[PDB]
Amino acid sequence: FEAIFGTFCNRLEWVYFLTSGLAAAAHAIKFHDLNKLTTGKMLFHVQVP
Amino acid sequence: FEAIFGTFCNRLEWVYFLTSGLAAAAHAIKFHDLNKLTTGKMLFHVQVP
Repeated sequence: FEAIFGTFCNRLEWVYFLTSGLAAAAHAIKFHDLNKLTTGKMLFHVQVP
Repeated sequence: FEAIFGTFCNRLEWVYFLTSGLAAAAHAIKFHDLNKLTTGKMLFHVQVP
C-alpha cells in the first residue's frame, strides 16, 4: 500500500495598517461620505516679523 | 461637495533686548531727550600707576 501521513494547509498571517510602525507617520481617519467629496483643502495665514 | 477642514495662523515669538545675552555688554538706561547740543564731550581724568 501507499500511505498518506497527514495533510497540511498554509496558516496565513495577518497584517494590519494601524499595527505597523509606518502608521506613526499617518493620522488615519474614517469618513463615510468620502465618495461624495471632490476636493479638500487647508488654508494658512502668515505674518512675518 | 468640496471640503475645508483647516484654517491656521502663524504664532509669533517675541524678542526683548533685556532678556538677550548681548545685553550683558551694555549699560542701558532710559532718559529724556533734552536737546543736549551734540553732547559728544565726555572728558575723563584717569589715574595711571
